[PDB]
Amino acid sequence: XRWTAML
Amino acid sequence: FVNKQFNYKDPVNGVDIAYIKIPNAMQPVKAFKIHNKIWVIPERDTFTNPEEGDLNPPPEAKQVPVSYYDSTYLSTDNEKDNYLKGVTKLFERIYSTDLGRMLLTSIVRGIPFWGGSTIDTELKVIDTNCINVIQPDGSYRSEELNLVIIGPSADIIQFECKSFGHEVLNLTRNGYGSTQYIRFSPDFTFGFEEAGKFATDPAVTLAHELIHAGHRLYGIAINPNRVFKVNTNASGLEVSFEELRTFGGHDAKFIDSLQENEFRLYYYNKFKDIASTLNKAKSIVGTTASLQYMKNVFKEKYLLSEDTSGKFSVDKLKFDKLYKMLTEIYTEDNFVKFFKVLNRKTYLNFDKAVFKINIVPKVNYTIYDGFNLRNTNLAANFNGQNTEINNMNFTKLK
Ligand code: NI
Ligand SMILES: [Zn+2]
Repeated sequence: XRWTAML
Repeated sequence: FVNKQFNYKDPVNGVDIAYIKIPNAMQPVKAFKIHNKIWVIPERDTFTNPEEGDLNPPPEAKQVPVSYYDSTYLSTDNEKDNYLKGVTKLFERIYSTDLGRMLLTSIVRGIPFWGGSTIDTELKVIDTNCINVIQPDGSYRSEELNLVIIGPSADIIQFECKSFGHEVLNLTRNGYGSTQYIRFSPDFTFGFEEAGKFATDPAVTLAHELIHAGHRLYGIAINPNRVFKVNTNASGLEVSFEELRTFGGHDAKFIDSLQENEFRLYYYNKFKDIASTLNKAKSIVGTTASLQYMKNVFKEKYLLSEDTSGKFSVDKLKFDKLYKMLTEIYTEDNFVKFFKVLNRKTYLNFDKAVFKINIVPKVNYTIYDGFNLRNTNLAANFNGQNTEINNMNFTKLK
């Protein structure tokens, strides 16, 4: 999962 | 790496092209076995989580470049054919590197532990680590597998590993492992800087998920409750150690060494419990493989040492080597080195743009070069990854 997904 | 050049429309044969059902615990979906233990399902994932069947943007949805919704994506045969060929291509690109050849080999070896029994002398498969393959007579046969590549759910760009859980066991953290379903699409990619002018090579993106898969299949993923509070710049944001480890490179700076020692010891003991379980086994459920076969499968998976009397044990050096391979060698940063592509140099950056792409045509993207096609205007300076220069290959999404 990429970090941006945390948004 | 991939046996055949599958077309989506190829006739089913119940072996490597087949209609299948996923544990839960749905109509059958057409799936392709691209390699031993590895399947591709060119469908939007409305299956690993039955509730997520609506593909429309939900109320309060985020927007590009955080999320992207289109209930229509991957609905037609043509796009399913392209998806299958896209994913195939990325496997070959990954496999073409020594590192990726190693990761894929580790993944294929990473058979989820047979910890399905309630009797501690009986080895048994866990059903959720299998799929059901339809037969000519409409019946189903259960097939074990390690990895599924499936299209994304509602949020087209939310790529991630998911796997079915056990009532009591933590399959992804107890050394057992579980069948991994990677939600992924080769039809999109992300822009970064150094506006989001440059596009991430989708092969790095897939490799990132495969690394997660490796951790999960060997049951050594770091509990997501172990996090680093991000302080690189600028209040609130956290990142899991699991993600930092998967990226590697610069970001190893943020992993608490004392904690990593805890994890390493924890999983060593878990592998020890597995050895002990193999040693206690007196029977096995199933008509296909022998107890001695399965024992051998897990000897090889965990690199166990086997004595004269068939007894298993963990070798400290061999565990250290495997654990290091899975957690320190297999990293996104190391893949960037092998691919020689432009990429983020830290996990801790947010995407600035999303692009529609098509890597299936040879003239667009190749196994060996990705977008940076040798003997073209795209060869030098990562021109291929430059969304302005390589205009024909990227369409920025709204
Ligand atoms: Ni730094
Ligand atoms: Zn990740």
